[PDB]
Formats: sequence, structure tokens, C-alpha cells
Amino acid sequence: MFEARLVQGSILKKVLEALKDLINEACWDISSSGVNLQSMDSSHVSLVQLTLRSEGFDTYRCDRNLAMGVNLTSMSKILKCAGNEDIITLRAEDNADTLALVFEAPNQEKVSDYEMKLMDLDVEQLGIPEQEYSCVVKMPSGEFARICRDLSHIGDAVVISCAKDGVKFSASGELGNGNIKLSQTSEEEAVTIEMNEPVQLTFALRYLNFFTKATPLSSTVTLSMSADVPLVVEYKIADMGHLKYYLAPKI
Amino acid sequence: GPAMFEARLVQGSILKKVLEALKDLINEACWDISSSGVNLQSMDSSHVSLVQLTLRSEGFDTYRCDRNLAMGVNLTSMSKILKCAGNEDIITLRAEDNADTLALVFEAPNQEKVSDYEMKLMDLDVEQLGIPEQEYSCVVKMPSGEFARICRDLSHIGDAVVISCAKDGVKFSASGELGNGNIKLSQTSEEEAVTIEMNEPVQLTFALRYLNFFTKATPLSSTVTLSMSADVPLVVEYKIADMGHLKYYLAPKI
Amino acid sequence: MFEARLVQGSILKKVLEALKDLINEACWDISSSGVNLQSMDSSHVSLVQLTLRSEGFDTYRCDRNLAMGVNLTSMSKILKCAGNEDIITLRAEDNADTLALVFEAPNQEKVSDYEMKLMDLDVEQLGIPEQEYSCVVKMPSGEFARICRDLSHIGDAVVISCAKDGVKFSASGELGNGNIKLSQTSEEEAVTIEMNEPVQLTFALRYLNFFTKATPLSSTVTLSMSADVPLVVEYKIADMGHLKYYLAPKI
Amino acid sequence: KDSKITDHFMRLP
Amino acid sequence: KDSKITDHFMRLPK
Amino acid sequence: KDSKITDHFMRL
Repeated sequence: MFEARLVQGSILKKVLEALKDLINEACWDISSSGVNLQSMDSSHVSLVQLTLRSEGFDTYRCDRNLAMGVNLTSMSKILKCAGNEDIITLRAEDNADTLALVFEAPNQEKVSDYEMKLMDLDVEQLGIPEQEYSCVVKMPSGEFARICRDLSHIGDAVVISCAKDGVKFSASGELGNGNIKLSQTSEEEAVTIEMNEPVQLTFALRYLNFFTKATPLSSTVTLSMSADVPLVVEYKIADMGHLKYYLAPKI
Repeated sequence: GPAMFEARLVQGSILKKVLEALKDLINEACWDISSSGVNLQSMDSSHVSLVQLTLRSEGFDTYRCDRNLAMGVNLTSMSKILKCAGNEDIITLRAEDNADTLALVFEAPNQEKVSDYEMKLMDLDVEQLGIPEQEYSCVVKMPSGEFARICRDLSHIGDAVVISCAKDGVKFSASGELGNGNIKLSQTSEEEAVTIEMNEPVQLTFALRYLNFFTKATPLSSTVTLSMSADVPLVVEYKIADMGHLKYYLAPKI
Repeated sequence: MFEARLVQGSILKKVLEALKDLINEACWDISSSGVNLQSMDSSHVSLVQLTLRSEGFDTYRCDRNLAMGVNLTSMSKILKCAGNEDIITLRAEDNADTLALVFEAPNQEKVSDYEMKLMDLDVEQLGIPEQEYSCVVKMPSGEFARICRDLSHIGDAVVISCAKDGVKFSASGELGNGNIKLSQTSEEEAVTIEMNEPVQLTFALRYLNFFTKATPLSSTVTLSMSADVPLVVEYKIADMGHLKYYLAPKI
Repeated sequence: KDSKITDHFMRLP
Repeated sequence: KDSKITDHFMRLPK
Repeated sequence: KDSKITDHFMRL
């Protein structure tokens, strides 16, 4: 029997929105440490890895590991039926055929509760190595969201370049080309590079516009680049975990 | 010679809201004008639901009807016409007895502007229905937005809602391929409240497709009242502040 | 060679928004006095004429004439990548192959930098002399847009009638007909009618609903009418110029 | 599966 | 029934 | 051409 209570259920609502359009079905690795998801998209150009730690939940009790196969469209529909101030509670039992969700509005009169069928999945899990990165930018998520959306009208691939003065996003297409340069500043909506060596990777813009649907989870996004390694787009989830998107360069 | 029928409504948005509540559920309908007010009744083309509108003459700011008239109106064409009115306009209906057209006049309250439209009517034969008076097993009075949310949320879970009612609260439920869920309201202690008057426990099943048409009337009222008894249609009622009401009727299943 | 600077660049974004859908591609004539553009639409039923004076930019300098053929949708795409309070700058040199756009944020951390492929056009410029019009009416632009939009729900042609007291727009279709009458008043919300003799003309409404895209450029619109001649819907661009749409009448 | 509304209300004239 | 705007304005040359 | 995520991370 697994039962986790999270007062700020909006987090769980926001998480499904970030994922549902990129990956359709995924396995939810429940454990005594917390929740973990990892999956590739169907092209396997990108990978998303989710971490919710048991310390973040207001109440957590997991007696044995479960690997719940979820349809993320189906789960998103159920989370839609939850107000953004609802205290969400998850609950399953070890012979897992259904996952139970319980929404309570914090005025105490309304109590929804749903029940979602699982499915059979086999995760092609992957090994994510520990490594320092050549360049790590930490900028506002709003702006990074607009950079990627805007440049996608010029061309379908971004060139992101990085030096200790500022970072610059560029792209090209049939109609022309354009660049965007942002510098470091002088906390919340600021830009700070922790740079070690210059980098000039490019990434397909299609995917980062899926990634940036995670913007409601944090004011800040952090980028991580080295040559010939996958880029890491990181949205922290406050005092609880993170959501990491991995994007393979082209070369 | 004076108009056979002339009515002046200061809060003309009421008539804009009524036409959104209707146009998507029923396209053609019959407006019955008399000295006592306006009355319209129609089934949707599946004969599964029914709407009944009632605007008393007391509610208008000027009402005079010399003869009983029955105007066949394409509610879409009517809706287009009153979309052309501001939300604080003064709306005036006007008709000559054997009406070939209905006259609408939109007066802005600042006095800058005066629009007037004239709508062709059509020939229809209504199949009018007898609705008896009765006292219902269960009567819930919840806020209308809450009701509109529940019907829309549950409708992605499944095709049909089970409404069940005791005097602790009401429960809405549905199920489909992806799973199932249930929503439970309980009573309180103003217009965001939920009260029940209750004489015998109720549990019927209703097609949600229809209930999401009924909620187009949500702008008319903060509250909505639901009336249920075994094997008789559900009554979703929207009050039209001190003027009348708009009632949707929906038959249960099997 | 040519270098203009516009501090309130919302202006240039709005001008493109008000032209991209009526006219795909036009010629931009740049000179020392300012920008001048004239174009018909594809049907040759309407014509647009833009005028932006050098006096209105913050720094203007054009050493010689230049006939930039621009795709206006592709220009609108690029223009959307600027914020509403960005300081835009235009740049081009002798026989321009491309036009340069520079968007600067006013917080000064961001500098976007696009470059637009121009194209080859030979324009059919037309002679528009001065003339006085039997009726000119000055009303709010939001109203005239509201009226042209609503009347198209009724019928696909409008009858504008101006006389000594007020102006009347009218339409009629399969579902019925309607009239809208405005009268003189007693700044931004004022109707005024310069009447020389009565007018009653008929215009296709679908063209007018393109013209109304210029509504963000001014609180006010002025209609100019005489018998047997094109109507003139004109939106002034503050302290800088104007945008005028010419719409031929019906037969 | 749906009862029609004419199965609860009587048609007039 | 829409008149062309070239019926009210003449073309200026080269 | 895009490169893939499975060319950088390996099946565990």
C-alpha cells in the first residue's frame, strides 16, 4: 500500500502538463525515496527525467516498490478535474491495477476522488552519468520560453553560443536569420553564467518548445552544455525535486 | 397606429444571455407573446431534452401586448442580431400582429447611438407538451459555476453522470475506458452555498452531452437548482432575477 | 547608408499587423523625407498608402533613395520577436539585398538582431491627387471596427449614408437587415461630421474588416466620402504620419 | 439507452 | 459589382 | 541531421 499526500497539488497538475504532450505513456517508479519518472520521446532525440522526493510530500508511506504504467493523456484529464488549491492525495496497492486519486478543496465542502487504470509498459531505462559541464546558464524561464518560440518562426534549429560576457541564441531560415544576446546582470529574473570553456552547440527547436511547457514550475531555468553531450534543461520544483529535459545535439 | 406588441428591457443583456443559452441546443423555436409575458418551449431534435423559458411582463420596464402572437424564430439568426448589441444597451422588441418580421432596437445608455434591426420570422408548427406540477423527491440548490465545472470535468471521464442524493449531500459520478471518479458536495452554513430539501433518496443516470448544453445558461444566475424524482426528467433551473426563469428538462436512461 | 531609429517601436509592429493580411508584398520607398508605401490588394478593389516622416523617428539618415521589395508576412514574423517597448532600428545599404532590424530592450540586458531577405517587385504606383470630399466623419476607431464587424453578420455589403445630423451604416441579408445611426456629440469619444452635401454609398464589408486592423494605431478614424469615388478610411500615426485605406464603391 | 422526453410529458392538441 | 480602384486612379509611368 | 539520445546514454 502506497499513500502520498501533497497539499500544493498544483505541482502535480503542472507536472502532467509539462510531460503529456512530449511523451504519451510512461512508468511511474514509486519508492520509499519518492517518485521518479524517466522516458524518451518516440524519436529518442529527447529524454525527460522527473524527481519528486518523499520529503516534499506532506505525508508519504511506500511499503514496497511499484512500477505503475500510466497513460499521461488519461492522467492529465483526471488532474484537470482538480482545482489549483486542491490537496491531492495519491494511493495504490501492491497488486497495482488502478491508481486512486483524491482531491479535497481547502474550503472542506467538496471532495472528488477518481480511479485510473494502469497499463503494461517495459521501460527502456538509460544511464545518466555524473559530469561537470562546460557552460551552465541560469536565466528566467519566461524569457527562455520566448526565445525558443520566437526563433522557431525564423528557422527550425537554434545555435546557442556561450562566452563569459553573455549567451546568444541564433537561427536561420528561408526568410532570413536573427540573433539574441543576453548578458550577466547586477536575483529572481537575472542571468548568471558559470562558464569554464566556450561552447557552440545547436539544437532542434521543436523539442525545446515541448520542454518549455514546464515553465509554470519555476521562474528560473538552468541550461547545461558541453560539446558532443546532450543539453540539460532543468526546472526545479521547490523544496521537492526537479524536472530535467535532455536534448541530443546534431553534429 | 401603435405597435401590436412592444416591450422595453433596460438590462438588455438578459436577452443576449438567454439566446446563448438556447441557440446551441435548439436552432428553430416559437416565441409565444401574450399579455402575461413571453413563453417558449421546445425539445431538442433527439426529443431527449426540453427547454422551457418564462419571461413575465412584470420583468420588463414597458410591456403591452394587444393580441396573442406565436413567432417562429431561427435562434441562430436571432443570436447574430443580438450579438450586435452592447452589454448595457436598452433592448426594445416590437411587432405588428400577424408578424412577418420582429423588430429589435438597441439604445446605448450614453445616448450616442441607436441601432435597429428587423428579423424575418418563419412558419413552424410546435409540438407543445404538458408539464404537470409536482413536488420532487430531491431539490438541490448549488452554485451554477460549480455545477458547470462538474459536468464538464466528468464528461472526459465518461458519457453519463450518476446523480445520487441523500440529506448529507449530493454525489456526481461517471466511468469510462480510462477509469472513473465521483464528486461529493455537502451542505453549508450565501450564493456560494449548497442546500438540499429532501424527502426520499434519489439516484438516476443522465447523458452528460445534454447537461453541457444546459450550462450555457450559467451567466443568467449565480445559483442553479436541480429537482429529481425516480423515473422522471431532471429539471435544471436558472432564475432570471425577478422576471422569470429558464428550465432545462432531461429524461433519464434505460 | 540608411539608418533609422524608433524609440517607441510598438508603432512599427502595429503598422505591419495592419497590412500583412490585406497585402502580401509591397515596395518600401525610403528617402530623406521618410518612408512611403503604396499598394493595391490582389483584387485591385482596395489600396493602402502608408506615410512615415523622418521627423518622427528619433534618428533618421538616408543618403539616397532605395526601393526595398519586402514580403510583409515575413516582416511581420520578424517584427513579432520584438517587445512592445523595444527600441527598433532599421539598417540597409546602397542597393539593399537585405534589411537589418535591431531590437533593444529598454532595461538594457537584451539585444536581438535579425536580417530579412528582400525580394524583387515592380510596383503599379497610382496617382492620388488632393481633393475635398462631400462628407468626412471623425469617430472612434473602436466603434467603426465594432460596427463593420457586426454588420457582416447580417449582410456582406454596407450602405454608408451621411447627412446633416448624423451618419448611418446599413446592411441586409437572408436573415434580415439593420441600421446603425451615430450623431454629433457635445476628445477620443467624439463624433463630428464635416458636411458639404448628402452622400449615400455602398461598399463591400470584407475589405473594411481588413482596414480595421489599424485600430491600435489611433483612438480615432476619419471616413471621407463623395459620390462615385473610393472611400478613404484613415488612421493617423501620432506625430509621424498616417495610414490610409482606399475602398472602391459598388456598381 | 435514453428515454425520450415524450415518455413523461403529454403532447398537447 | 465591385468596381476596381484602377477605375478612379491612373497609372503613373516609369 | 539530429543525433539521438541513445548515442550518448546507454541502456542500463
